[PDB]
Amino acid sequence: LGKFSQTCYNSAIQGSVLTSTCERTNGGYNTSSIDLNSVIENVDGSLKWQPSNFIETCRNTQLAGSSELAAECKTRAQQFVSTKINLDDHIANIDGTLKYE
Amino acid sequence: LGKFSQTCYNSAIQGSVLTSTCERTNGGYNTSSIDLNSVIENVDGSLKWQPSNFIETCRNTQLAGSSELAAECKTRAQQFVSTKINLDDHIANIDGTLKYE
Repeated sequence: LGKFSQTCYNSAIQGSVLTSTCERTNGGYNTSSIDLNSVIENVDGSLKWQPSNFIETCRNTQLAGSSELAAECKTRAQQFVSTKINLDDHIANIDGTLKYE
Repeated sequence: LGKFSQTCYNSAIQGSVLTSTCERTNGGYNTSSIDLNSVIENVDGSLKWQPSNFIETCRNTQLAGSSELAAECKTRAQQFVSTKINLDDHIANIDGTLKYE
């Protein structure tokens, strides 16, 4: 998996975003970015791999009620099942701004 | 923790982003957004809490070499330590575009 560095150049990291110019199959290049915040997590001071998002394996995300995030997500078996999570668990209103805690 | 829904309204989810209009302490409101992709992960078809990013607890992120993400991250003890992770582990160049896998 991975190995982007072998066929890209001018890579850079700003905040949580990686940007790089990479070779296309038919030749030529393309510059793109990827937000890692959603991949990499801090576990007791050490950066560890998680998934890079959940939107890559889940679809039809919706706000159910006033604080429930609902979606259809893929299982290890590659099948979609219904799931939900209460955003009130960790999303707070800090003086008018939504913040994770 | 959390409980944003109690003092906000007009909440909505689009993709991985939650947007809501929330009450400020001094009165009045503010509309803000938060990208959950970095919080919530899909574990075998079930949405689970992770952290919402790593940029909230890590600082001085830098690209070391051609594929290493380096940063100073907080431990459980609230102290900053040096850490790094090889982005080549999971970031690939798919026909010119950076993608997690």
